[PDB]
Amino acid sequence: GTHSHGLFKKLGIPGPTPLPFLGNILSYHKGFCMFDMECHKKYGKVWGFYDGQQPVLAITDPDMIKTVLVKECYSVFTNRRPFGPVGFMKSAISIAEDEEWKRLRSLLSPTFTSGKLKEMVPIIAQYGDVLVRNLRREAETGKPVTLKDVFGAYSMDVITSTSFGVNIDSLNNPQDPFVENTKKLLRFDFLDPFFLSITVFPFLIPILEVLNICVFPREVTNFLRKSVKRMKESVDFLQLMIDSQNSHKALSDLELVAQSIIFIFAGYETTSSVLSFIMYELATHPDVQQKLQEEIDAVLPNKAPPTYDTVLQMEYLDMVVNETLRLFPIAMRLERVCKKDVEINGMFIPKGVVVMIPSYALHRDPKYWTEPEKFLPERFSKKNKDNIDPYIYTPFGSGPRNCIGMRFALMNMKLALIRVLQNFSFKPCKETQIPLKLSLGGLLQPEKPVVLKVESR
Amino acid sequence: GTHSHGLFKKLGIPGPTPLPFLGNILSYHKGFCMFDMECHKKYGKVWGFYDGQQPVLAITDPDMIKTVLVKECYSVFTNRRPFGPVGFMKSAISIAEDEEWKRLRSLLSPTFTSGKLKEMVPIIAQYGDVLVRNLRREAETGKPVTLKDVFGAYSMDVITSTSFGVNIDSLNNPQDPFVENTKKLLRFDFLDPFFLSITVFPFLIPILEVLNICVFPREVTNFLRKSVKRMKESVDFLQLMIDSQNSHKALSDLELVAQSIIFIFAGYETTSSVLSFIMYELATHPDVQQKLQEEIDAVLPNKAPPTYDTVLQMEYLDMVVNETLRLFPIAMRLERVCKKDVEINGMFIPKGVVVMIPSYALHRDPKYWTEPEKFLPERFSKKNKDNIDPYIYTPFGSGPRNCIGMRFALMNMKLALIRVLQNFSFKPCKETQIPLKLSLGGLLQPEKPVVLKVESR
Amino acid sequence: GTHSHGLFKKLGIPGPTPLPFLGNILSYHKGFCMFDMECHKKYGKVWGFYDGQQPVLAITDPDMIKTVLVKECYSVFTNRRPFGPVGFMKSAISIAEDEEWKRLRSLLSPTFTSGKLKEMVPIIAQYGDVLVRNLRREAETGKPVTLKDVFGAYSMDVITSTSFGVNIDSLNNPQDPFVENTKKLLRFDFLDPFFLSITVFPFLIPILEVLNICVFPREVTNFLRKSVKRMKESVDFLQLMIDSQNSHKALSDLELVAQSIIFIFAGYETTSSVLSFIMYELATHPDVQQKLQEEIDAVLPNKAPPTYDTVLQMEYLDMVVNETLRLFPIAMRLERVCKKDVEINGMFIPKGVVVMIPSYALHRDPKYWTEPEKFLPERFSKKNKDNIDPYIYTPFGSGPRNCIGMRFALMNMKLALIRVLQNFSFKPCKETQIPLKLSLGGLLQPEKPVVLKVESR
Amino acid sequence: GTHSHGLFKKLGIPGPTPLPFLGNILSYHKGFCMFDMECHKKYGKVWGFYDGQQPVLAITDPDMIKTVLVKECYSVFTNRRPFGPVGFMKSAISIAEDEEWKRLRSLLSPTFTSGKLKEMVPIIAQYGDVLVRNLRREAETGKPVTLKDVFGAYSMDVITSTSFGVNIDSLNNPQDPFVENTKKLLRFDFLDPFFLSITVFPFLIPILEVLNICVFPREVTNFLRKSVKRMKESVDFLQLMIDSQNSHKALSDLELVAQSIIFIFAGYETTSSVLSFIMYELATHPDVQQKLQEEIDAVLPNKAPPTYDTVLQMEYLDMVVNETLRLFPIAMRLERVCKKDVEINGMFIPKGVVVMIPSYALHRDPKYWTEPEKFLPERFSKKNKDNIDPYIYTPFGSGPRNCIGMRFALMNMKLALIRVLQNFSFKPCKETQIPLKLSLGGLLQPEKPVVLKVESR
Ligand code: HEM
Ligand code: HEM
Ligand code: HEM
Ligand code: HEM
Ligand SMILES: C/C(=C/COc1c2ccoc2cc2oc(=O)ccc12)CC[C@H](O)C(C)(C)O
Repeated sequence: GTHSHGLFKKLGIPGPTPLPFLGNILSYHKGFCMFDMECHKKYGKVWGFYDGQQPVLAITDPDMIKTVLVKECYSVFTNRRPFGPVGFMKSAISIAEDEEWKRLRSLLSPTFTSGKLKEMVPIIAQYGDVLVRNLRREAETGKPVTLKDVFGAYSMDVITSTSFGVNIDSLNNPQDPFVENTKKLLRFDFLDPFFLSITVFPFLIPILEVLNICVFPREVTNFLRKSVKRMKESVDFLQLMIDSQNSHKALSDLELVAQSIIFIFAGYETTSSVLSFIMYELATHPDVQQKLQEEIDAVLPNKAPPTYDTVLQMEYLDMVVNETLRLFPIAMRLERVCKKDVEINGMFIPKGVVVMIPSYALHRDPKYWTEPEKFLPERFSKKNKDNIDPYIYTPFGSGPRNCIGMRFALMNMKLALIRVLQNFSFKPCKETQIPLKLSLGGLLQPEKPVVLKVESR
Repeated sequence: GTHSHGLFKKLGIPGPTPLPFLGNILSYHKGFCMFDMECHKKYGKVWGFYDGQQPVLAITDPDMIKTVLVKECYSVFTNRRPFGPVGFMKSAISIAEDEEWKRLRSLLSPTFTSGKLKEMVPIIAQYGDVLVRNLRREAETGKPVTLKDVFGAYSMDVITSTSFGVNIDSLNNPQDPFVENTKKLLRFDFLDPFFLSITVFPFLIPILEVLNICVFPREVTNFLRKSVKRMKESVDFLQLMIDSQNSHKALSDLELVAQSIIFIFAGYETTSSVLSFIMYELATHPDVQQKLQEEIDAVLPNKAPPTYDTVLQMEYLDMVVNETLRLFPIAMRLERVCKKDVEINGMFIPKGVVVMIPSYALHRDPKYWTEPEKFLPERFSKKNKDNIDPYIYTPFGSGPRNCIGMRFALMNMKLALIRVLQNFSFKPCKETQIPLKLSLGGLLQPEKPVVLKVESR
Repeated sequence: GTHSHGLFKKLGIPGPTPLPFLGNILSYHKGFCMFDMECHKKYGKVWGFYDGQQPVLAITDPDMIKTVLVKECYSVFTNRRPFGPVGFMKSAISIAEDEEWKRLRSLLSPTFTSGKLKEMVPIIAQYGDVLVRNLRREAETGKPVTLKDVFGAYSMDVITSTSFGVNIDSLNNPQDPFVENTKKLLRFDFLDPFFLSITVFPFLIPILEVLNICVFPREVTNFLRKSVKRMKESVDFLQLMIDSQNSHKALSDLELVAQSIIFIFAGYETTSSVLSFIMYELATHPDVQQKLQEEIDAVLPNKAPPTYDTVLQMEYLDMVVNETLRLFPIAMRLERVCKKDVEINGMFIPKGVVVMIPSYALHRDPKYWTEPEKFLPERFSKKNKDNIDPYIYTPFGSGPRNCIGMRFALMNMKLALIRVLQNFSFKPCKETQIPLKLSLGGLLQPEKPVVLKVESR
Repeated sequence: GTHSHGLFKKLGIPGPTPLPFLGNILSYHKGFCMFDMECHKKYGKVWGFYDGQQPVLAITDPDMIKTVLVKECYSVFTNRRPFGPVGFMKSAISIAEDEEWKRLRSLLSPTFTSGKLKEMVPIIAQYGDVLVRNLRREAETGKPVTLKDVFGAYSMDVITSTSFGVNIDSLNNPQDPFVENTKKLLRFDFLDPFFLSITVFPFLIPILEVLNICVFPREVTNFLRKSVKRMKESVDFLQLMIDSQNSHKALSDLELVAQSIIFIFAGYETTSSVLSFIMYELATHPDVQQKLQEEIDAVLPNKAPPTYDTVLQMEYLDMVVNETLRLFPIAMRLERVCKKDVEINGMFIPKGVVVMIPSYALHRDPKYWTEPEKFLPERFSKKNKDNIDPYIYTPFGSGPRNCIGMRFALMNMKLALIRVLQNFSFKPCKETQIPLKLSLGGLLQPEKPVVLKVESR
């Protein structure tokens, strides 16, 4: 039961010692984030562990991180860890591999350009107003608001109308067929019962794929696949893709449905979780919240509606976002499969190892960050935005295979915050978890949901 | 690839010849019902086929059927075909085996007595009124009603309030947390992609059970399991069970949740489908519908509300129900695992064969029924209700392991029909499928749903 | 990954704490024997552990052992742990279950009677002479003999000629087709790579059975199955079985081949291993060897050939055999599946637990045996053969399902020893492992094989 | 159950229609060879079928064959069909993939050069004499010789002494530890029970690999792996490899054991089967046998021993060998996995299709061969050795990935024949199967083994 459990002692790379079959997964009982810090402390800058029989080589040196993520990306480190069972979602850009991915990353890049984004801002802006009106209704009546629902509803109101042209007040219309399905599109908990069973028996993935079982539910996907058929057959992501097949080989039909779904998956709980973390930090730091409220009113006098250009104007906002993402990189880790034998920056890495960059832990490394547990938006000021190594702070990853939706994600979250801070202020409650505790699960998210008092300005 | 594909040629039992691995499942392309008639025609009164490597021995002789279902039930033919993956639903009475089942069938029988049923009629009767008001709203406005929704909603309005004490206008409140889950509780299509893959690779069931995959969704069950915890901790099925553990070993906690779930599963789409089939036949036979409307008004003058006793009074109603069930035994087949070697009525049956009684086909046998394709409620008159062999007409099966919910099912459906016929009459539409065609799937149900015109009296 | 890992803490039974998926198997790294002593020491007289997800309840009280092995044998504890993949060897008496086993234990019992055995002694006796002549050839030339080969060859020379009528000097004819196959029939190492993988993924057994993979090699079995066809079609086990189908249902054809194979498996390495252990103890205790040589010459003056009756006459011989089996019960454990819920001697045992009696450890319990590490044949004298509890000393198990081949095994080993001690004396070598160390594997057998000097008398 | 069973109807490529799960394997009941001719007849020059869910695209045009085997070999068609479970034999040159294979094909090519072969001829020649003396012993006594044993023994006598330096008269020493193992190294019957079960459930391969089950037996490999350790640590293949790691990365240790094993596998039953087929054809064509006997005596007057150079001198010999290989290409098919999307000679081939060249059938195509059922060595005369398309006659395949052992195989077989024809003549028997019938199994080999009369000259 120990296939390749000698690999790291052989190469002389240090690490914790594995059990048979389980490898090191018993050590995930405190989450990846906590597991990654301990190993950074113990074994220094490079170590290895086993997810089952799967060797994983952690790296924390920025020259070496760059070679993985940037330089040898097309040659050696092109794909993320095999992830299954996936069905037709094998065509989604984030699961596809090698040349199929390159084709798709090309076919979809001109959809995430600044120009196309600047054209999407009016759509996104309209569900800001929906959010505020869904918030004043919460704030008028004395009652502690649970952010995850009001924000979770907002990330939906945008995902839909930006990648299908569908305009829903999902909070107020929780039953439009569309709203049920797409809310079943949550990020995957890789320490939940199933995915841990996949790591111990990845020989079961082919079995599951054959049994037509999918991690992307077999019923959600069936609804959207035809719903797009009704859309196609009659300034958003779906349209910009339909264009990119009125010309690599143009995006097929099913290939298009796959991207739209993977966009929801990659965008829904990511955005919602970060918006929450930001409001938690503004609430538990009233000075920061006021300084930002003041910067918002300056650029936008008279509760003016935010634009693409006035969003890019506001620097304290940028610093708050970026500092929140430093504390809470909701990906936790970046990973690439090493598909040859290589020697990068003087270390031999055998074929088939998963190379892993422990973001969460590097973002909270005392060796690159002073007082790294503190919400301190000033590390990202124009004065200090220079002593920050872009291969240590990677909330969206780096390289050709980084977050294709980064500018969208950051513009989306910034408009929300702008309109919400314009109108309301956020004070803690007694029930607000202080200090916040992170779920020991496989998702970077708060143990207990964030609830705060909302008052109107 | 042919383990035991010689068994039936060895014993001298005739049948169609199997492919390797698939056995005879390619022959299910016209549904079990159509497959069963052909084999009855061809090979006579006893034949054998293979579901994968699983031999199944069909029988159509009533002395022999009785031995299986009645006599040697506890000794030889106690359990239905192994059905998985099931998780904790292995404790449901209909999936449990041998002594566990006997314990449960005992612990739950005094819940389906006439006395307890007669006490449940007022509850059931109240969602009759909900049904009619949900129907007049359909009938006031000129528009063809699709029965499956108005009736499907009714079977829900009763399942809930009779096995949990929860009172929902599920049609008008399609969002009460309770209504979403319990509507995901549909009968299993055993010719759908998954269950056919189970028949070819039943060696995959243990794998699925270990991966914590369930045929009873892992999320529906999680909602109900605690929802009962809130119910327990503060004249219906749930209460009568809570009593039966204030005393075999009293029903455990989880064992109770299992029964309530299996009741929904066994009762929801069964009832809805039969109510539809009955309305289809009343609509396409206006003479029968009028004769029954007339019998209803007699017993219940002035749109009087039906009672337990006036339901049992109405004989034409009984004949319509029973004749509909003859045409549409929504189970199609009865099955028992042969758990020893035996010789019943002079035939050797080896251990491990699935013995199967082809209800649908026997109900439409020209050899026991004249003009067996015709809706003819008079075969069930007190004059002819005698020339009917109870081992040929088995819409609820026979023996210790027949439908524990039979009197409930028949009383439930009869109250619906009574109140609906009192107030409305049902005429076809142009879009009404005539003749009705049965879905070639694994469920006895109409290809196209039943839509009819509803007019008010 | 912890299905039923709470069962023993729930019932209040103590034990070591399990890892997920692995249960306690990491604790088998010192063999079952050493694992069983520690648990006897620690948790007292009853404890529980997990082979994967499989709970196993150890018991060491003789009233309770008797209920399991003797009283409730037909009712509750009929079968040994499911053992697979087995193919047609599911018909072997030792793997078959419930009524199939009862049928076979009946059909084969009159083959292991004293009368039939007494008729087999001349056959067995002839390969005594073959053994001695294969030994004098070893002893004439100065060279340390490795017992396992000379004895292993003898157990073969008897297995063949007693269950097929085939007369081979397997040592001198190591190529007769028959000799190759039947030497591939070794007892199963349940801590070897494969069987440990079965305990962690017993959901893989059905898969293996379907892939036609067998633990009883698919080629050895193919040779014997037809070799018996040539035998049948033209005073030993094969003949006595062919008779028992010239009359429960008479033994089928394949059922007969299965028993003959399972006899080889159960008899080959068992006998060889015990004969070795006995010679080791005679060699490292020269007083015992001389006292037995002297008893042999008395009963059999002049190197007389042993008979059935003079074998039963020799009591010191009996004591040496029985005391060797106390130190080395080559089964180590006895096991029965608990197939209902029960309460035996005031302990609840849930359905599906494997109940296990730790022979090796009880035989070396200081609480029933003084100086239990010492070879002391006198504990079995007619004076002390009474203070010995037959449910503590179970080298062949007890009850209806004990070793059907016991009298044969004991008569077989005794004739070997008699003829070998008549002619030779056995002195250690420098290379003789002293003290003997037991293999930490899954078989009770010496780490290093036994080599001793043989000199002629 | 029909993943990608539409691919060939979609692309417009014709073929037989598949069953679910089985694809077309029911059509293998007459062997690949017979299946391939029918499809060549029916669908013309390009067709498609399914091995399970695995699409296979047959091609029979020589420009297109060349692109697959020669041109786009490194780019598109580098590997043979995934074949498992393989364990460490994944390092054998013939199973390894992509760059690992290129490394190995380089590291091992200078071992199959003419120069190295010419140095191996004296070794090979010595077991010619062993063969003849093992043959005169057969021919002196009047008795029909079964070629497969005398020749099978010869191919062993050479495999050993050319790839390990071990000199065995395996016929006369059938027990040297070495001889038992290496005779268990037979070519794989891909229509036997197991491998057909692999084609239907290739999702079971990962399971088997994890269970440590190997198609290259787990015991044969264990013997050789250490036997080489004794060899290494103290003019043949093993030595030439030990050199090639006294310098791509030099051949590792285990990588060397793997090649030696794969050499036995690729060389043992191949050579034996072809030598038989040649003797069958010489015996059933006495004119050819005499004309070759006469050519042998010319070049080698006085039963002179054959040399490397006099072997290359004899042209009728070449024609007999080459014409036998035309009738019996013991590979039957060549295959390459299509690892991108491509268009070769104007046909689109999707990623993941197995491209297959049906050698056996092309060699017996009436469209490239007149009277293609006839043993006619003259088609290979220097006059006609030109009208023969090297992509139609491919008994060793073509391209960078053709038979690395071709010159060895052809020199080996030619020396055997030379020395055997020098001394003996071969006449049929009454028991000689005439006409020869090919086994309908998955190996190209005679149904009934070849037996002929051997007389001495
Ligand atoms: C706060 C919000 C978000 C965060 C923190 C985030 C973060 C990330 C990270 C860390 C990765 C892995 C990159 C790598 O491997 O280096 C990733 C990949 C990706 N994200 Fe985002 N993301 C967010 C929102 C979005 C949105 C709105 C989209 C909309 C299209 C999106 C689409 C994707 C895609 C398609 C990939 C995979 C791209 C590829 O594999 O080529 N994400 N994201
Ligand atoms: C028209 C409505 C229904 C029909 C036609 C129907 C029919 C059947 C049939 C044919 C069986 C198999 C019996 C056998 O194997 O002989 C069965 C079993 C069963 N039904 Fe019904 N049923 C209906 C409604 C219900 C309802 C309302 C319940 C509510 C509790 C219920 C609970 C069960 C249970 C628990 C079993 C299995 C009992 C056991 O295995 O011991 N069914 N039903
Ligand atoms: C020193 C030699 C032997 C020893 C120590 C030995 C010991 C054992 C033990 C401990 C068991 C388990 C009994 C139980 O579960 O209580 C057993 C079962 C069995 N043994 Fe022996 N045995 C020996 C030789 C033989 C021989 C020569 C045969 C020849 C037929 C044989 C045939 C069997 C069979 C068939 C069973 C299973 C019976 C059943 O399951 O009903 N054994 N043996
Ligand atoms: C009559 C005897 C033989 C015949 C007919 C034969 C035929 C073949 C064929 C058809 C192939 C597939 C080539 C392709 O895919 O194009 C092959 C591959 C191969 N053969 Fe032979 N062979 C014979 C003897 C040998 C011998 C003696 C060796 C000794 C080393 C050998 C080693 C190999 C190897 C290693 C491969 C795979 C090479 C690679 O995949 O790169 N074969 N053979
Ligand atoms: C190496 C990884 C990177 C995560 O890349 C994403 C992220 C990260 C946050 O949200 C995302 C949405 C995405 O959507 C997509 O389609 C594709 C990628 C994606 C896996 C992260 C695992 O959880 C853990 C903690 C076990 O390593």
